[PDB]
Amino acid sequence: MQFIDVEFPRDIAAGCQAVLTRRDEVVTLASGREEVNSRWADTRRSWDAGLGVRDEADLAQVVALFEEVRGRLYAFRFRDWLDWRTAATRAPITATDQPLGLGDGSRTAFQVVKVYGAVNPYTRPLSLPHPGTVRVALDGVTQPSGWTLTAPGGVITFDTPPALGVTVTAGCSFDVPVRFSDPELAVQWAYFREGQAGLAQAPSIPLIEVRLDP
Amino acid sequence: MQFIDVEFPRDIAAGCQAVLTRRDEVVTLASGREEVNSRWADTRRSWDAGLGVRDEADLAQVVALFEEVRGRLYAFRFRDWLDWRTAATRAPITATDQPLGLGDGSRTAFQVVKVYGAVNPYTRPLSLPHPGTVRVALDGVTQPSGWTLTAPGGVITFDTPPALGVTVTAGCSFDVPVRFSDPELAVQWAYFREGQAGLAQAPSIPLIEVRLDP
Amino acid sequence: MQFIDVEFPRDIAAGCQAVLTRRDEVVTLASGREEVNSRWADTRRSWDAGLGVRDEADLAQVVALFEEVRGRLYAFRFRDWLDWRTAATRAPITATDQPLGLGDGSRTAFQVVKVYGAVNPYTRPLSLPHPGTVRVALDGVTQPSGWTLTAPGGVITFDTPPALGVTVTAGCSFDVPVRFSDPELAVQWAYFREGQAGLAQAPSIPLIEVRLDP
Amino acid sequence: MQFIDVEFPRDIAAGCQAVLTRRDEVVTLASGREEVNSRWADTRRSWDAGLGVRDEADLAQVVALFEEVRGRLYAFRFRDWLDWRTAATRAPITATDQPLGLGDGSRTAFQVVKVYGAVNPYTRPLSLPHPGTVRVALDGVTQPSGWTLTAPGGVITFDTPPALGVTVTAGCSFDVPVRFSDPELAVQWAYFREGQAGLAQAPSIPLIEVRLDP
Amino acid sequence: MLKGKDGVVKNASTGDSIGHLQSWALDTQRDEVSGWGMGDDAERAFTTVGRASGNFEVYLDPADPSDDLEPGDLVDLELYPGGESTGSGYRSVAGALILSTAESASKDGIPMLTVNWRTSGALPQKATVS
Amino acid sequence: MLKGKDGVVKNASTGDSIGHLQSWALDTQRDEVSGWGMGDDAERAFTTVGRASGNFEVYLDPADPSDDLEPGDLVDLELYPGGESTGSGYRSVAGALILSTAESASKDGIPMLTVNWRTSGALPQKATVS
Amino acid sequence: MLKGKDGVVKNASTGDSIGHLQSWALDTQRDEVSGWGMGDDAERAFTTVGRASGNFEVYLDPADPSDDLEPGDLVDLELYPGGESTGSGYRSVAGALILSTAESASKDGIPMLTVNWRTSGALPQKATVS
Amino acid sequence: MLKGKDGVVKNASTGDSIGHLQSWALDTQRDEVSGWGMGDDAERAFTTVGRASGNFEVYLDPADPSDDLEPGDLVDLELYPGGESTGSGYRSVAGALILSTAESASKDGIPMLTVNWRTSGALPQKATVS
Amino acid sequence: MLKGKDGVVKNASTGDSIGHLQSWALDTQRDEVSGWGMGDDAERAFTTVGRASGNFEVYLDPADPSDDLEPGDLVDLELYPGGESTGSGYRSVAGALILSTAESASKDGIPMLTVNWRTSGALPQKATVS
Repeated sequence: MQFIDVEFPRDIAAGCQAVLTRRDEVVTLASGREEVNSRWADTRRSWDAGLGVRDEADLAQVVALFEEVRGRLYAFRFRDWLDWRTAATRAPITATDQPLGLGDGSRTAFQVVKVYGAVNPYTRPLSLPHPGTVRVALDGVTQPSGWTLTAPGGVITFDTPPALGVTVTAGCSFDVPVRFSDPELAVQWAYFREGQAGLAQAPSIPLIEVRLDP
Repeated sequence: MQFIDVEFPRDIAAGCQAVLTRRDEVVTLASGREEVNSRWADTRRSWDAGLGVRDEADLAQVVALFEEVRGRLYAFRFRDWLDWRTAATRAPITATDQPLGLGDGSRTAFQVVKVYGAVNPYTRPLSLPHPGTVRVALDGVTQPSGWTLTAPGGVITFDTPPALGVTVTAGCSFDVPVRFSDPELAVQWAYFREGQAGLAQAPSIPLIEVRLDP
Repeated sequence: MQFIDVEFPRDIAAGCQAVLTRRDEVVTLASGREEVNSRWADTRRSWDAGLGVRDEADLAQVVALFEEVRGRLYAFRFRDWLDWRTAATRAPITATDQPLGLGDGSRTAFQVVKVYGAVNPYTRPLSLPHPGTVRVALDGVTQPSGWTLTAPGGVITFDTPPALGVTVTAGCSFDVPVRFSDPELAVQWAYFREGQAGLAQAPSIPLIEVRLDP
Repeated sequence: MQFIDVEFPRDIAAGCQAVLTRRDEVVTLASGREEVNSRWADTRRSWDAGLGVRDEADLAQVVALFEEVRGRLYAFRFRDWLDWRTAATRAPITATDQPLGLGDGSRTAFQVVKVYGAVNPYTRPLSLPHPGTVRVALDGVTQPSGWTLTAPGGVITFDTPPALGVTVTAGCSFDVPVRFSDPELAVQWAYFREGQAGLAQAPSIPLIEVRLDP
Repeated sequence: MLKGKDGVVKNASTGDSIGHLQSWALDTQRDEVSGWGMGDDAERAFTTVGRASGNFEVYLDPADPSDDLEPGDLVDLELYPGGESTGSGYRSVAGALILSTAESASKDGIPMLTVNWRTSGALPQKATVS
Repeated sequence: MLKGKDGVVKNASTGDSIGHLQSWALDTQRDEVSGWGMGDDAERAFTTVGRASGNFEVYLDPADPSDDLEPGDLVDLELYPGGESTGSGYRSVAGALILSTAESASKDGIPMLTVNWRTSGALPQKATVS
Repeated sequence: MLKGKDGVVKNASTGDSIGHLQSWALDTQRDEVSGWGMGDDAERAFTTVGRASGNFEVYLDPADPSDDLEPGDLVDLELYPGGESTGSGYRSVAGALILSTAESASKDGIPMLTVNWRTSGALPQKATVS
Repeated sequence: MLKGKDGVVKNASTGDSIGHLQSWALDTQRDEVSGWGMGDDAERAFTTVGRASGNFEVYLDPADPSDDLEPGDLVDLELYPGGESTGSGYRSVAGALILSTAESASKDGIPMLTVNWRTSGALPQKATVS
Repeated sequence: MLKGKDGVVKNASTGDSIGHLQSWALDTQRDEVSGWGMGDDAERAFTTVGRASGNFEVYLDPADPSDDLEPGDLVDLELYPGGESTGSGYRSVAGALILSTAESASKDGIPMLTVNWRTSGALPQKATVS
């Protein structure tokens, strides 16, 4: 659907944990017999947040932000450090770093796709390319204008479809969609005022990377 | 079956702990007479892994391997140091160290087997023998060639069957098929960015050496 | 039955735990009313082993040994330090130390019996007398040849039955029969190679002294 | 009923827990709807004792005392430090400190009542006024003789009822009735003799302040 | 810097100095909590509670205000590091609780009284006596 | 090597020296994580957080900027190890938070102020005075 | 037994000695595990992983390679206990992370730089420079 | 009583002295289990496992057998407390495992090698050199 | 007070003094438990188990009774602080368990035997030898 794009602050994200959620196993009889069930479209990522708040005012800001969606209305924009770099944490992401695909002369639209693994890679389309990190490249030359990027879509549309034999390569930061796992939020704030405290971390704020249904 | 050949990196294999499970028991009355009933598939090895990742980028490579398997399509190869040496970890592994069996003049094929014991050794067939560590020795002399190892099979086939009363001695490294117990993958990555990190070890990943049902 | 006699190494036994298992309770109403149910032939001993392995090679040896029985086939021979000495840990066991019984002129066979307690002693026949610690004594003199010891039986048979009035006294080390309580074995070995570790203790290897039904 | 008055030693009382027990909540739908159920006559207190025993001989005395009631026969007299003072721990209790009520010219009897709270105070009648701390006061003057105090009753009866307009004020120490919550008592005494120990804190002695039905 | 000879601990409540005094100590501590997001170069620190303690060393005497003072006494203190002279900074301590008193000496040694106080629910005020 | 007698520890915020000063301490500590490997000989080190703690020793005076600097004060420090003399490397501490001050002296001893500061999520900059 | 004056810590990466060093420290440690089956006279001991750390003391200077060095810097080190002379044993350290730098001095004291390093994922090689 | 200057700490396995030794330490430690019951006035102690640890100090030299020795080396030691003179009590340490080596010296200081060893489950034998 | 030169540790079991002894130590400790009701001014204390330990320092010698003694030996001891002279208080230790022996020396230092014992299941009796 249209969804909602609401940024999750990177500093709060610094505190946030990372776990990998994968499905499709359900094997057969445990006599050494194995059958691969396919759930389909899996590889979501699990996270717990609020640990990056640092101080009470910031904690208030995230809490207000959670209230803004009133319980994860539609989508929520989450900055993922791991997916942000197509290349490496110490290596700059480039258009060439991630291969979108090859134009066939009719392929106007390419979704940004993250290929993970090599022999049998799983490709993840990215709902929101982080703005300004999106660079399009063609085998002949890095591609500039004429590519229409649908930021909500994650699809880049060449006005003139690339002819057969030119590789489309695009690398961008990943603003992943997230839906909070639990409505309940644990508030660790440390009383301020005369106490003048405030809390660096707020526990129990689980979120799940959500593969939004289009 | 042929399965999927994906090697578990030895470096990632560094540090894992294992448990041995036997399926033969089913005892009788409290008279002190106990009957052992065996349903087979005994002595499977359960492994908790992900140790020794060192950094998040390296961890990402393991994660990519998990993505490549996609919920363990078919089977996944794991390298076990303990079984890699036919003899002892310090000791050299030689063709002489493991004796495959004796030819009858028609025994072209010999399975690579690890005999666990003396009086009644439990034999572990080796599905995958690591290539190049395979040394075959006929009773008369070491055999340079003519033994056709089927890497998926674990069977070495002499073009000319060894004659009656001829010992065959073969020693090789052990590669074992493993199927992950849990679809979900736990991740210890240690946040980088300003507080640069990269966890030394990921949390235990349950992967089970599985004796595949024939 | 015939059973199997397979030695358990003393060093591994050094790590092994000792607990006492006794039955025959099942009392009546808890108004202070007590009734003694008799399970019969009890007093087994509980043990947990593997803590005496010391190093990886030795750990492999016990594991292979467990595989040899393929899940406690029949009996297993366990060295028990506590029962080894008819006398004391600091005092040498002697034929005189344990009293087998008195020959009646027809009593050719005497099972080695360990009498525990005094006024109402429970006597435990020993399935396997440790070889070479078996000494036969008669009231007149220590008895040498002519006694046929059935090592599996634990019975010593005088070819000429001792006449009435001579006490048969025999003290020997106890190679007690054991059956592993659990098929599952925990393997703790500590990675070797560059790490060069190896583990002194392996947990979770329970065994139960088994009073074999003959 | 008549009940039993058996003193609980103050030293044992020194080592005693205090928890406020209150009832009458049972609210309705969790739509933010609240209904106040009324259990009636609540505000009991919960205590755990034995931490004040100090030594084996004293511990024996409390145990004997528990045996005396043979399981909380009727009432048990408990010294409550918190309610002992009608004023403050650091301020002396006075007749004026606690207001019994106002005589109407027919009000011969006044139960000692502890008013807790102000706008909507709950008043607790006291079964046993500690002897000698009971002082009666009238608005004109502190009242001496002619008031008949029923020690079990907690009621003070003026022979000539106080006329309208004189405030009856009485403050006394509170010997609260107690009934042990659990018949079982844990004994921590520390063996004496050669050890010569003894224990200051017997654990798990549970008592509940009891508002006896009269 | 002053002299320290001028510095005198006077029990404010008594209105007189505690006695012949070997030394005076005052420490004011404000603890802080430092917190950082995992991706943080440095940890932000915020102060939480300020509490103070002090110890004064005296020579034990039967006729000493310090001897009269006992452990468990919440007593106001008037340290006068600059002394009672005009324009001298002095520390006024309110309700300092005397944690303990140590009376110890060797045959050679003169009896020594060591008294330590921690102000309770208060922080010493560095007033100036002029 | 510098002299240090000429060295001035002065407030970056007030702009003036704390007082007569015996000593200055600045330590920058970066915590690290060991990359332990089983079956591997050595562990790699990754540095996660850097924080700065320091203590400057002053002589306690009623008329002292150091006296003015109470524990719990977040103040920037312009520390000149080589002093204000030009070309001396100097540490521009930012937002140091004073943790504790100890005012302790014997009768013989001159009153002393020990002031300890820890950073508030900022790192001192080792600039060179022009 | 070297003189030790000859010993010089040189930052391998800079290619020059760190500075006017006061002292150099190198320690190599291999951890071990000892286990005995109960009832064993002695516990068998096997060495596990080996890691090393070292500390070098320098005089703090604006123009110092050591000053340029920062905490959290993975820096190659070339200690030269025998010096650069022919047939002199020297310790080559690769990628030694600098755990912390301490800059502290008293007015009397010259500014002192204390730098501590722990080699990361490596064991120092006792090579001979000839 | 023996002199100890003449004492030779020599490697049993190599057969030669480690170097210019400064000191030798050998300690045999036997742990004990002490048990008492509340009805019993005293605790009975029974010695259990025994292990040996020691450190020998040497002057660090490039051409040193001690330099050749490394942490994680299992080497036997023919330690002679009274030296090689016959009849001196001598400890035939067996399979001592070197735990760590220290190589720290100031510019003034002579490089020193501190070698610490712990046993591998073996007990040194106090034989007399003959 | 005696002299201490007179004090000699003699092994009761061997009937002879251990050797040239630098020092002798005996400590007797009776542990206590203190418990108070929550409303208690002070905590009542009752003594429990009594155990003793001692250490004797000797010069290591091949011909020494102390050298013959080993860790883990339950050996009776006869400390004679007053000596064997008439009316001299002495401590008779029964079944003291040797815990450890330290044999250590520097090249300058004479080899030293340090032996520590803890009596097992017994408390030394302060008998008088006359």
